[PDB]
Amino acid sequence: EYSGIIYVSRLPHGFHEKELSKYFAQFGDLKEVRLARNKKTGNSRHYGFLEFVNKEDAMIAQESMNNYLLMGHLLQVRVLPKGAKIEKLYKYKKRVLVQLKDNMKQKHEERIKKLAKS
Amino acid sequence: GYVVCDSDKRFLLLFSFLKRNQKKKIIVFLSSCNSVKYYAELLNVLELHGKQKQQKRTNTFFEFCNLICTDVAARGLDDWIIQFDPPDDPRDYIHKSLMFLTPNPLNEYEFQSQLEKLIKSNYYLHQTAKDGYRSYLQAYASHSLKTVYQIDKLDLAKVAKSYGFPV
Amino acid sequence: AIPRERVIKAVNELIKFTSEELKKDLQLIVVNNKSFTGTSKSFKLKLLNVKHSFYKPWKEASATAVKDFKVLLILKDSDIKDDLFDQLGIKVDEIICGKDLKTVYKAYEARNAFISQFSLILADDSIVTSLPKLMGGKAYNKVETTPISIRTHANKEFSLTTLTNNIKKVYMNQLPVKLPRGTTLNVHLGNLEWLRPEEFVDNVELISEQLIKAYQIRSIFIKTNRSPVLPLYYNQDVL
Amino acid sequence: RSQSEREEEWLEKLYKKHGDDYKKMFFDKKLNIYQQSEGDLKRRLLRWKKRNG
Amino acid sequence: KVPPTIAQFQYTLDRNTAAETFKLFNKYRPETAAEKKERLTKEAAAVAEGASPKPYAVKYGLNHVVALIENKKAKLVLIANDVDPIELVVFLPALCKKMGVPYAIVKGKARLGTLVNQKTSAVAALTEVEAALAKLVSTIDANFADKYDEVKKHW
Amino acid sequence: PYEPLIDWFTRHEEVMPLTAVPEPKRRFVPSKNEAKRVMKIVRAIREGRIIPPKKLKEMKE
Amino acid sequence: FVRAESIVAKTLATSREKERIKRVSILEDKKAKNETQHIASGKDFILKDGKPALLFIVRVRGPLAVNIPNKAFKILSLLRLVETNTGVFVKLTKNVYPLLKVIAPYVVIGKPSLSSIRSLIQKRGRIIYKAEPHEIVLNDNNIVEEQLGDHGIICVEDIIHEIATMGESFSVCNFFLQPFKLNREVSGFGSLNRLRKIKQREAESRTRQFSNAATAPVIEVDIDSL
RNA sequence: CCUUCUCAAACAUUCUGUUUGGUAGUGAGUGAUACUCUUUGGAGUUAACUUGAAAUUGCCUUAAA
Repeated sequence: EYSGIIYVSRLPHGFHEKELSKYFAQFGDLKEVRLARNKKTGNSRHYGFLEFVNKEDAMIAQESMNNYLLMGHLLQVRVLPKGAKIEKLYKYKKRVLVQLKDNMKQKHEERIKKLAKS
Repeated sequence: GYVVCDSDKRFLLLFSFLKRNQKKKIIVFLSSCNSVKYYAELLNVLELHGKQKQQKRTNTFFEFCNLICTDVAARGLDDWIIQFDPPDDPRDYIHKSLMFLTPNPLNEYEFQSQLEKLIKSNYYLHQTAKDGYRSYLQAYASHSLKTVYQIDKLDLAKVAKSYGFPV
Repeated sequence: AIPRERVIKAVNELIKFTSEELKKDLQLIVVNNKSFTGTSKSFKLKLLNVKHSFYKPWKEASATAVKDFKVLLILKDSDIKDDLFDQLGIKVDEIICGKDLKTVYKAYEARNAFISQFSLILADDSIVTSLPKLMGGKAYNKVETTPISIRTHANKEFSLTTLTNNIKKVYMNQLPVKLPRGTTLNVHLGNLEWLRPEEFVDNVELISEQLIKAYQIRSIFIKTNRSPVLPLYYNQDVL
Repeated sequence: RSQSEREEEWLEKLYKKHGDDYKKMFFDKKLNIYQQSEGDLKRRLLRWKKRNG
Repeated sequence: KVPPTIAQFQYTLDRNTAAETFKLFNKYRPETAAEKKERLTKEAAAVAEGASPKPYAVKYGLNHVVALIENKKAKLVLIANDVDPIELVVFLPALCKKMGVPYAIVKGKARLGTLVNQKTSAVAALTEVEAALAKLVSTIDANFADKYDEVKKHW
Repeated sequence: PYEPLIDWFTRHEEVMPLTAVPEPKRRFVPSKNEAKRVMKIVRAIREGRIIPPKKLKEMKE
Repeated sequence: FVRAESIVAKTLATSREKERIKRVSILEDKKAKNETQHIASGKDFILKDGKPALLFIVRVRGPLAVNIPNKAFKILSLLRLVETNTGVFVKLTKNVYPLLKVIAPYVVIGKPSLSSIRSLIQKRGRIIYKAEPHEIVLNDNNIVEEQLGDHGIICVEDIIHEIATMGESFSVCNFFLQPFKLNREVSGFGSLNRLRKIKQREAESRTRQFSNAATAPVIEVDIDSL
């Protein structure tokens, strides 16, 4: 059996979650959509996961878009067996729009003593 | 010692080894006399083989005494002594010295799109390239080597001789 | 003046210690700083004046070494109009325009291969600002793969003499360096073969003086790739 | 027989560029667009010189 | 009943991949008679008063297209389904598969020829291209050559 | 009546091309068959029976 | 149903438009503060200032089907130029100057002429008022004499003078004019219209170009084209 | 199926030298020792290298009909 989760790697650049939800909503009532975004930067990894409320539609969508040649690169859409849910995919964001002399002297002395190790 | 070198990067390895000196007498032995004629034009050491004029060959060798030679012509005429193409005899070379092979004694060592563009653009360097490639192929097939026979695919041999499509 | 005694000691101690390719040969100087450019990451390549034309030995070693680098000059549409090189002791390798880089290199593999070919990345100041959107991360992920800025325009028009004199000066004076938003900065120098001790001390003196003048540097250490951090100057008085 | 006007001008340009160095003319992609061999080059250049000294 | 060797056509490339292939081929349309004539006239006028990179164009003629095939010079082969003499194209997919060259089938010989000026072209091929050719070849493979590799079966 | 075919031959791929025809110079030369037409047009222009393209635009009265 | 390519293209275009708008707004905010210390430029220029000048603006179609963005959509709603091929006269000012860049990609601006303004006013005009859905044209000056004329704008010639001379009643008349819906260029389809549209589209790229630079000079073209 | 910020200012003017500003990037993944800060939370920085736009889970409609 195939689970409702759909694995699609090789996603086009800029193919955010909103576009995936909008396009897959045509096929029916999709459950959830998530994308693997890097913590350091919001740029995605070009691979994400999404789930459908119906397992039949889940594989129907993969069959229809199995090797569809979208702009940039084709979609590597695959369907996993029962289980393998969409657990844990966070929507990382960049950010909101926008005494000492003693330690330094000690470190300098330590470096001056250590340089003799050469 | 012998050096393991894949045919896909044989040209790159040879170019690096040549660039490692730029002057010292890096003696190299080639199985095919036609191949050296094609390799001489790839420097864009001097040509020294038996197929060319004997007088000019001798004069060039005398000048160099102050290379690019085949197995047969190197015998008796004489930093690194190397053999790239398969030897004319498996043991005549063993009798500094280093070897290159990858179909299968002392030790072993450890560790270019312009040519591809030009091969299809220059007619003469294309005819010479294919001539050398298939002369090396004939030498490899005609040689009764102990453990080397017709098995290796030419898909990498063509690349080794700068050729893209299989001739 | 910077302490020349420490430099004289280092030019012998470090040479003995080092005497793998970049670790043994690649000379560099590291300058400690107290933050930079606030909350911004402008990719401006700062230039430092060098008393010696270290580019000539750099290309001499590269010519005699396996790694042969190429100089790429990014130009504009008007610049297409061998005159761009006939007036240059120094020879430019390749000249390309931004028109091609934005489309003919859509394949990231080809873009990476093209970038790795060159090391002295030169570009017109007018088009330098638009480069990062084209060459991608890999070019800006290494100091030697990012575009350097050279002034070629004169009276808002192309000038062959302006390009020639500026490129000659850069080849016999300027040295690039990045501007990270951090407390550490690196300025590559050259190879172990570069000049002799006293000449090397003179070479480092101007670099250190310019670094001190340009900004309130914190400390500078004489260094070599993965070598011990030999102290040079202690500029804690600013703190 | 003689060389054509355009052919004569091309041969004169090649001779000025290289003189009698047919080997250099062979690799002269700027003028040797057809990749003339070392023999044809000299065969045409001798006839060109016959009328030019 | 059609034999297994026949009916390999009619089952052809999908809509999106076919459109992408047509768009890619349109980028290398051969110079037409009028354009070639005007270019030659301009060249003559320039030379008559006061040396170019090798051109690129799609291959369409059956004889020379097959000549490029077998020599491994054909990077991609596109074949029409509605060709009247089927025997002209029955062996072409087999030859392409034997030589290890990507191949594809399309519906409508006239649409095949519309991208090469001629009224009809039966088959078409490409010799040189920029980088989308590899992606198109992979898509064609995964959608026709590997998904329908069982063409030898059925009747 | 209804049996599948056998791909006994369409399972291995040839390496070397079936023929070793020598490479003709024309493939490496700029279309001498086209230089012929260029020179024919040059001759026609010299004879004056063919109008230069510029005069075509200059005479669109 | 809609194919995937359209959604991806719309998203890519929207991202670029939003980035350009944000960059332009951020640069203009710093320019207004007069700091002008770490920005590309502080001055303004036009090539082919914020001084007063009456200009004509035409709403052009394109770029690609970008979802209505808040800033540009609101700016257009202020001028009520949502419909394509619609134009209206606006008084150029330093405060209004950044609006050009804000809505530059969607509109084309230039300096009109007295003859062009007179012809446009006398050939087209709307008065959407007394149910009051009627699009009555400026048939007679009686409406101008009654509803207008409080400030002395009694006839169409007075409106022309106010528009060209930037009179006090310029705001009142401009709102009353219900800016004109200019006819589209080709205005057809079929055998000849397809080729005519294709031929005309080439000039659009060479005329309606956006450099997307934050300090890009104001795009200006002669209104004599139409 | 879509094209990326291809110069803004001052001295001086020698067919233009000097000075400043303007460059927020595809990710995946390896990695040779140091900088501080920041007050236990880890935050940014210093060489070099692989990549098929490869990849499995970090809390306004005449681009219409």
